[PDB]
Amino acid sequence: PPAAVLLKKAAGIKSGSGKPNKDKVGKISRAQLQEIAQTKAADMTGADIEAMTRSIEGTARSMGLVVED
Amino acid sequence: MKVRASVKKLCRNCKIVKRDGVIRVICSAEPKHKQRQG
Amino acid sequence: VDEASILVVAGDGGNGCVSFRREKYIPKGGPDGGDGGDGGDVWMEADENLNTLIDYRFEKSFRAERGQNGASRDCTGKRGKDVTIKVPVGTRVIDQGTGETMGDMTKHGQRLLVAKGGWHGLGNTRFKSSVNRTPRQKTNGTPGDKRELLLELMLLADVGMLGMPNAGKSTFIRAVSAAKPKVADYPFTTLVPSLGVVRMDNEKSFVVADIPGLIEGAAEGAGLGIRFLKHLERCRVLLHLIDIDPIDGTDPVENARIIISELEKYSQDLATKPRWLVFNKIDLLDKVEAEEKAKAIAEALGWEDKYYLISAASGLGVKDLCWDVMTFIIENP
Amino acid sequence: SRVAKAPVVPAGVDVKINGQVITIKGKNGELTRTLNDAVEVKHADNTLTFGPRDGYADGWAQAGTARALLNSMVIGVTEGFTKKLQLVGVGYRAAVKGNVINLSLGFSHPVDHQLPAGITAECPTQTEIVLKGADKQVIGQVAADLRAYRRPEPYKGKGVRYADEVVRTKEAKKK
RNA sequence: AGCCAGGAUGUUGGCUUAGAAGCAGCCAUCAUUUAAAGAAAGCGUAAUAGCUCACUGGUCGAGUCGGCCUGCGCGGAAGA
Repeated sequence: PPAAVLLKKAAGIKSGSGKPNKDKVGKISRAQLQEIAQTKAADMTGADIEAMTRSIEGTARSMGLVVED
Repeated sequence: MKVRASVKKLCRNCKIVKRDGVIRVICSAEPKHKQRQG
Repeated sequence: VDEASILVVAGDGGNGCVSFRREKYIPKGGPDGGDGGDGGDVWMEADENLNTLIDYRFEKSFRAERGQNGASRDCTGKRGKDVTIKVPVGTRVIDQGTGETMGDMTKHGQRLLVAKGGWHGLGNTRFKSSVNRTPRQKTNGTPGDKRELLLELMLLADVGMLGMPNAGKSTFIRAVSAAKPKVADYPFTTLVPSLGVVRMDNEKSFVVADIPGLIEGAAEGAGLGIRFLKHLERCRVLLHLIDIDPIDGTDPVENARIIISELEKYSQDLATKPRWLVFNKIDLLDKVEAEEKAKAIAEALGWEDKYYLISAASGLGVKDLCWDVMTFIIENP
Repeated sequence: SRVAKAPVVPAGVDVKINGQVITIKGKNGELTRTLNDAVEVKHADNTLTFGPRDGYADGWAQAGTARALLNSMVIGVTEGFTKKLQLVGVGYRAAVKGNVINLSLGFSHPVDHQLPAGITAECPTQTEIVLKGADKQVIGQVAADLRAYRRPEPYKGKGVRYADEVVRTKEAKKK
């Protein structure tokens, strides 16, 4: 499961905005995000835990999902 | 080929080759475009 | 897919005599000779091939002749002319001016004239009432033909195959045809579709036309996409593929009802006209079973739109029938 | 530049100086000559040096050329680039039959041409032809003439192409 | 100029659309990895993918890349 997919499933909306990030549809908790970043940590070629957190936060922010616990 | 007193490359799949008093614009991708004179 | 409306113009009127009679002996005469031009009309020709893209050309429509004058050495001038129009692969003719259809075909080698002319210049004699002296004229009235014609291929080229996500249209047309599939091009304000040639086993061949670009079946919801899907639904004849094998994935009975119902829903008239059903995946059948089912579905419709067969097998009058559906598509509303 | 003023030549290859004829001699190929019109030949025999004979401004046009031409003679007498000449399409002859080959389109006359040296061939195939190298110019000019007896036709791409690949299915979208 | 590459990784971001996920249309165009690698220009693909590549390290190893103004030439250039 992608980070992109996994944050939409956790936020509970399956569709995006008509304009993502200039419009939001849902929001996604840093609790979900941290754990998805850990699963997707594996799939990364990252050097640290923070690396994964930013990469998965960056995927939430652009699909029109807020990033906020 | 066509009769044209203006030379300038149309796409980058025109490249400008100068054979003296005629200047073509044939390129590998598109030798579709072609000029005569110049 | 697109359907188009052409503006065709023919020749036009003269340009009257500028003339004086010239003599070394006697000083100046009047006008001799006169005007010039006139102009023919619009005609239509119907063709099997295309096989020189002159519709991916297009320049912006059909233009023709302006008249003449002459003066050296006491002259008039000649006429204009008729314009004729070619399409890729059959057309059914209508004129926005009549608002209706004239000839009904996509029958090739069928021509029809939409006829007018009588364009004239302004000559010296026009002004005359037997008193006037108008030696110098060079002048024209009239505009050459104007009519908006409406051409439709009957489209995507004549027939448009509209499957479903179980389809396999090209493979079956190749099996049923010792004829090659072409990539066709047409006078479209959209992308230009894939063409597949059909054998009519008479030492003539006809083509059937399938989904924009690679196939997807219209029912699936994409023709190559929503845009394509919009190009694809336009064809006057729509074809219904099923896999009349025991398999179809969405079962044949169910599939047939859903496609036939959606076409009815859309227009019952389309079901009742020479729109076809084409039974396919008979590359998994020997066509004695396929034939029965093709024939039952067809008859059960309770109207004209019976069965076509595509993908080869048997000889139960089947080759004749394949040719017959194509003939029926050709005869046109 | 960095090639019209930037020059080695082993012992297997040796040179016979002339004013802008570069005559090379060597092994597997010798007695090879190519001329310019505006270069002095400086000897070195370790890649010979070039530039204007007297002072010209076309003399470095000629220097980089003479450079590469020298070098092409070097490669030539160790066999040059032409080493094949294929053709797309089947049902068309293209085997080697001695010095003559044959070619078809349903041709009502043989289509063939003899082989001089420096481009000798033999294949077991009617699709591929395996030629021989020699002086880079020489082989290339005769290599062209071969393919020229039916240049590529692109609707399926058939038609005898050069030593290089010069075919593309650059169809007119029609069949 | 050219050449070796990395060409990764969340990731092929999403809407639209079955698939339009750098490159139809509409909007994001964030972030990681390392001496280096753009949510990615074009080709190509409905669109991705791919293909190559502005991105960026190494290599060959030293000067080099575009503007500004200017002299004198050139093409443009068909008639009994």
